[PDB]
Amino acid sequence: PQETLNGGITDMLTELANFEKNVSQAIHKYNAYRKAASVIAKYPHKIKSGAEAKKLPGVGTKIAEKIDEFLATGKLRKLEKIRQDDTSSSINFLTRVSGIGPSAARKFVDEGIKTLEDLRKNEDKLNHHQRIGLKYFGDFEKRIPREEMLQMQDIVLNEVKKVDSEYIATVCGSFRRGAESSGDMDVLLTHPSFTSESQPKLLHQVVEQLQKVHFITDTLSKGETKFMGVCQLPSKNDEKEYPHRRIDIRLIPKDQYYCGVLYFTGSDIFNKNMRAHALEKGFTINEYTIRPLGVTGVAGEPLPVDSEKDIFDYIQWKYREPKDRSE
DNA sequence: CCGACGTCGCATAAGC
DNA sequence: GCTGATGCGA
DNA sequence: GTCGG
Ligand code: NA
Ligand code: NA
Repeated sequence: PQETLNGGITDMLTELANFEKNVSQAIHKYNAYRKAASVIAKYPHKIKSGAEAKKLPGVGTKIAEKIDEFLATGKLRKLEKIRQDDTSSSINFLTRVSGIGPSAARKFVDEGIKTLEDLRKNEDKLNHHQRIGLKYFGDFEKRIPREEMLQMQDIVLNEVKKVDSEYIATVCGSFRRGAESSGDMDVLLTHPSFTSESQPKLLHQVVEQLQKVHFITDTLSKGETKFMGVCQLPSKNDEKEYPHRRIDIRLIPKDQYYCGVLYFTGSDIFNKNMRAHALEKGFTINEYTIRPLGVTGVAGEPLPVDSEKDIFDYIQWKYREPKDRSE
């Protein structure tokens, strides 16, 4: 399917989704509209009516109604109205700043703070995260070409090995599935000395080395197991600077690493199907472990996992490359 | 009819 | 001061 | 908002 097939409907639903999350603060309506937009974006026909669309799982009576009015008039009275509402459109916009959620955006607009300009004049009202999000507003909304991701991966793997050659690092997400672009970099980290039944400095030393070679530029959050921050590729001589990128790094126990790598490689539709096929076979898979059920649903101890393939073996599936993990 | 809708690490607030 | 709740992102 | 027990 292509854009001009049902793009008007999906953009409409996505827009409605954002106002639910950011303004009405109804996260489940937000996910409902998104789910509806997703199943429509994949539907290989130009939708003629709300009734036709209601067949798809995720599209109910109200969205069917809203599709009918769009097809007949080319717009939605409610969407048009909230679009021009100065208060609501500002709350919705401010949430595009990383660190500014629905609650913060509401507070800012409550006291006349509506724009990036307003945010820039009111730095003392921003926490550390929001300042970084403000500083890199444009960059954070840019996607990352795979070639740059490869160059980013090169640096991460190199410095990680340089700190301790026994570290194991894996860049997951859509990148590992071979996507041509990425929204951010998701790095999963482990070490043989770190298990579940067992230094608290393993993550810090890696972050430290990446900051020191000036790859990591900023820190959003950082604990003993999870790092969230900003990075940037070195500028190729005289040429234009690279955009600042979002990078996450997590330290996972060795015995939970490949369950983690599997989960955060995705896709989410693939994960869903996989942990659906697994209950069938008497196993429960989460992001950490795989456990056996249990003649009455009582989960047993986590099974030993030493690779992604090990998980597939447990539930009698053949190993499927990250490339072929869209569903 | 009515509850589910993912879950959790980290920063920060909020109350004690 | 310490702790649980909340906000946020993923 | 949608699904389903
Ligand atoms: Na439906
Ligand atoms: Na935000």
